[PDB]
Amino acid sequence: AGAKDIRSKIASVQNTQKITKAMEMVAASKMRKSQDRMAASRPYAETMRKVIGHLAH
Amino acid sequence: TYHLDVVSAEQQMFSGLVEKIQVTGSEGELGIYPGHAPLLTAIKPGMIRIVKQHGHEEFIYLSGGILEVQPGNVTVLADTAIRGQDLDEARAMEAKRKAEEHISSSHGDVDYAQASAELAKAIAQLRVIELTKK
Amino acid sequence: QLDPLVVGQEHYDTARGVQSILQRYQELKDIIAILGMDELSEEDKLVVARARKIQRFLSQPFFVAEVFTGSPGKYVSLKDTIRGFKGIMEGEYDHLPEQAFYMVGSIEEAVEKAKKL
Repeated sequence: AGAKDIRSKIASVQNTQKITKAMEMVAASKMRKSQDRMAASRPYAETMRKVIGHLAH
Repeated sequence: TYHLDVVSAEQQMFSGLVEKIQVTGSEGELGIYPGHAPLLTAIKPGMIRIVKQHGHEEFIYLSGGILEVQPGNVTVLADTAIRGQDLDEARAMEAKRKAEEHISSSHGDVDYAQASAELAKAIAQLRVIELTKK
Repeated sequence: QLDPLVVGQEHYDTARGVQSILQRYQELKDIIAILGMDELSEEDKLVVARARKIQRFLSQPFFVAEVFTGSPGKYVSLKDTIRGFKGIMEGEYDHLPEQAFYMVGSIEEAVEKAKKL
């Protein structure tokens, strides 16, 4: 519809931009915090793959 | 000499070349050397002595685990392990308090099977905290 | 007017340099926020470290503002301002504190400020 409606449409896209920007940062916090869990789990699992590197022989 | 890797699901507890280690085992404590007996085993609640180059020990609590010493890269896997100065002598003396209370508070067989493990965890802590003083 | 045929190539390259560094810093400020300074390379840390020095060297004390700043005003000739920003971009003066550049004047006075700051 007219300019009154179009002006209301733009406001919903502007709202969407913010929210899809906030959850971009919040995600990037989780991806660093979960990288610590991965990096701590890695040495234990790396040893287990060495342990079966023996058990294969 | 030989390289020791010690890990748990929470952290890598140690890793590097080492000259000798004395380690908990299934029937009793065990002494390791370069080219020692190529053996895998379960371990009792206890600890490991880590004597490095220039003769420097450090003391790691091993509450539960499995080990391998066959390759030149040896390995302890710990179901729980704690580094010897994150635990304290006072903390293990408190561990004695819980174990002795649950001995008084356990009265069947199934609860004694847990209270016996709670005791073993305290006793193995009470061991490493004295060894820690060397 | 900022065209080589009008201001000459030295001025043009200097202003294009500052523009490109401050544009890049405004990008890296997003990374520093979303991921933090650990993400940032040792070359990217250098453009951040220079852009903060470029940004402050844009400050200047005005003869009409002396009642606010309490510091005497400075007038800077076109050759001196080009020489200053070209300087920082070429990485001489890299070693001064970034606060040595704020409100100082020309670059010859930034080396006097750094000696006592």
